[PDB]
Amino acid sequence: LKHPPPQILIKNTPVPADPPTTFNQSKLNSFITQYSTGQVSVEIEWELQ
Amino acid sequence: EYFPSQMLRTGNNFQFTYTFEDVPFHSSYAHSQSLDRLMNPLIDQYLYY
Repeated sequence: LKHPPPQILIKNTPVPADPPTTFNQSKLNSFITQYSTGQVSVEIEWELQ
Repeated sequence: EYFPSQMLRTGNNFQFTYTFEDVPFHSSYAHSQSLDRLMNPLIDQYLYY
């Protein structure tokens, strides 16, 4: 296929652990651990010969 | 005497009107900041000297 079914990207959004109370410019790399779950459905129609 | 002029006896009066051109407001106030103090006192700059 020149234009195949597109790829589907999924990610958990990062949630910071509590920051310091004096400002610091370094990017926050302290996070609350998370994961997610759900359901996914896919439906394909096929032509027969 | 080489201009036109109005002559008045004791019963006469004289008047005219005038419109000012656009001019900036006089600033009646002092600044509560100084030009070398305009920074945030809590934060570092990202530049270097």
